[PDB]
Amino acid sequence: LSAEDKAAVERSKMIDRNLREDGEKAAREVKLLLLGAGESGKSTIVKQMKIIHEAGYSEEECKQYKAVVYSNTIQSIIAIIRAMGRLKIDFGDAARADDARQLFVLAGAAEEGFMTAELAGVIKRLWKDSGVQACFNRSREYQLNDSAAYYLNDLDRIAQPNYIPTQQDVLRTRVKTTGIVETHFTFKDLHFKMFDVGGQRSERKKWIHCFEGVTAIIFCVALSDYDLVLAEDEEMNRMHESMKLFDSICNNKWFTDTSIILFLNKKDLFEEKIKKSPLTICYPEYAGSNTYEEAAAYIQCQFEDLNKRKDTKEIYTHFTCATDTKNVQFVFDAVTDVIIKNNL
Amino acid sequence: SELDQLRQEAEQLKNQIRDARKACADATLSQITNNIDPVGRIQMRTRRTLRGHLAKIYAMHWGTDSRLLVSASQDGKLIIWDSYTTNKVHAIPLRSSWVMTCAYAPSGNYVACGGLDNICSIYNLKTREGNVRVSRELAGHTGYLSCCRFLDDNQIVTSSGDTTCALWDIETGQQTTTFTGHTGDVMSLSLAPDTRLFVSGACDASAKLWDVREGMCRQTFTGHESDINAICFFPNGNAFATGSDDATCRLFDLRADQELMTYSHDNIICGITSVSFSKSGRLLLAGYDDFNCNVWDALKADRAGVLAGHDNRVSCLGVTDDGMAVATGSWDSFLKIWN
Amino acid sequence: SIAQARKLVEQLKMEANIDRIKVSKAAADLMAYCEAHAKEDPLLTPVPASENPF
Ligand SMILES: Nc1nc2c(ncn2[C@@H]2O[C@H](COP(=O)(O)OP(=O)(O)O)[C@@H](O)[C@H]2O)c(=O)[nH]1
Repeated sequence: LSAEDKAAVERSKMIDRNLREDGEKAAREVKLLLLGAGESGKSTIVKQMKIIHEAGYSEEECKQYKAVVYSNTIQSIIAIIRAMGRLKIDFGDAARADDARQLFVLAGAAEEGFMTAELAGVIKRLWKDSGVQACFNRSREYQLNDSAAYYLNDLDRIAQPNYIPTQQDVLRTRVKTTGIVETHFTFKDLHFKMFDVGGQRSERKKWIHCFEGVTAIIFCVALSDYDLVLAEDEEMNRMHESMKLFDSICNNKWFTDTSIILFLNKKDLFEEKIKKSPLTICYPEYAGSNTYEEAAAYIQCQFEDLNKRKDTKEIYTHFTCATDTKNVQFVFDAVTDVIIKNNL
Repeated sequence: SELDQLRQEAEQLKNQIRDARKACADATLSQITNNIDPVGRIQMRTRRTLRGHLAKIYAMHWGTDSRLLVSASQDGKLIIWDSYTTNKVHAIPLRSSWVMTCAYAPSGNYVACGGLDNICSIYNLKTREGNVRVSRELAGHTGYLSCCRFLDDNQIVTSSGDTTCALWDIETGQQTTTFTGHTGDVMSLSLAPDTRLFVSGACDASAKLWDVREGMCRQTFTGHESDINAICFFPNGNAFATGSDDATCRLFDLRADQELMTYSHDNIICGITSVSFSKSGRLLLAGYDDFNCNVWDALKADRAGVLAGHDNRVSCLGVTDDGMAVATGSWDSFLKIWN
Repeated sequence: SIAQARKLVEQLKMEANIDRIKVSKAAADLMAYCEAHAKEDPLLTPVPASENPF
């Protein structure tokens, strides 16, 4: 009672000061939660924020993706070849059959990225083949990686002995993470906090409320999934599952005061796909013209329509190509502004 | 062929466990208690309020000394409080604020936490060099860390959203044992008194018994109509209580291998976030979604009262080893000590 | 297939072949333990309100 035990009370006071200052710093930062199905682009937007608003990637960090690049590469070629079996597609040149076997021989189990002169040639022979190409064109009929062609077309560069992933290579890589991914950056005078709970494959129900009160959500959508299914339910359309998700997220009680920002991503892939495939596949009752403008607009209207508090909340749609830094740079800037004009 | 022996063998194996239980069901905990003098209704008042967390608090844990306690809030800080002087002994800067759990080591030497980062961070409170930085990051889980409990400075168990619990060697940061078995996110785990074994509540609406040394599931308890977020051992170690989304708390007996009682009441439909027993085990304390902590007669199954003093939900409970006081954590960022 | 089934069977065996007890014994025992320490519990017994801890 009243003496030297007061030495701790001043430390207690010191601690509070730190809490205070920090808590103040914590009250003027922008928190963005990325959401949306797998493969929608969340991860890329995250990496974009690091190339645009922060250090980008140093030769050091870059060489540390060299394996994933090779892995993705191999993973991609294998999936296509396998895809030829299910689709009953031949090789343009029969000698490829041997290469296919060697692909699997060399490409051992999941160690890491191998990349040898022998394996490089093999993959190059396969990718170049007309049947493989014929199959690649039907990537809508099976699960296929989006950066397949990206890496495969650049096999010569990638395969090089002294190769080093470029920031693009890094951006195009898709690594499966299970923990929450987070990134910070300062931009336009404010500090930012962006998180991706993509790989957090668990019961959403348990942790969702942890984000109640985020500044805003950026919900990504893969426009090109309109003609894709789910290799598990078969009948379930991917574009539909995303909408269900959106409906859930959009009208979610925890997000009642949060700004919603749809990123209708993969517009570049959609632009090419819509020529070939009718939106009618995804939306049977679609009587519009099968053109980018009308089709893209239809989809936009479908998701925004899900919003039930239409008079209470506003959906800030933006069309993107997450792999384009310039495009991401610009859109984010419009996002940032809407954000301040809307809130702060 | 041979696949049938196994299948058939399995099918019947369940029945016997079932029937065996049915067999032992000669009476009810309630009937045999019906005559006891009821606790009546005793009251509690807040003796302390710990202020210092900004965000919601998701977990707290009393130190074996019954005075100090940790608390994890998603404000990125573990604050180690002095429940007596209310002094902040520590504020640990988390490398990831998505903390869902915190544990205080029996020796008051360490403290642990983790969450959406899927890691169990061990903090050595004795950094003679000065203050604290992470000592060990126990990584292996592929789902959020829902709970963790040190056995002793050398070992700690963790439950995870990836449906498993595990035993780790702190000294080396390696994973000792993988307790597979639950088919749903493991929300809570409870260390038996002798730290010999533990139980875990999950989203598959089942609790389980595990042999720490043997690393396998002994018994499996069912009955909850929804997820289980809290699990707690009856002081003697031959029973335990579980908290659930189905708005109920339940007492299960180990030796009898089944549920003895359900603690429910109409006009109470929110989920339970935390459970705890009084020093004697007569009272069962459950932290509720509706900002309150409800107190029940662990033997009689009625409401002995309720602790109201929170503005957001009660997310975590805590009874001192000396049974002297109760602690409550809340989404409202405050912690209270009740007597 | 076989490897999984066997893994299950052996687990079932583990829970099935255990030393069980009847409720009344189990129940009474708990009721017992409670009534046993009923005095050594500060949250039941409004202990010497003087200065102890809080
Ligand atoms: N062509 C193209 N590729 C994209 C686009 N957005 C992302 N990607 C790729 O499609 C795949 C999935 O993206 P990712 O960000 O990994 O999705 P997440 O699973 O939601 O994180 C990756 O190969 C990305 O590089 C886009 O707009 N166009």
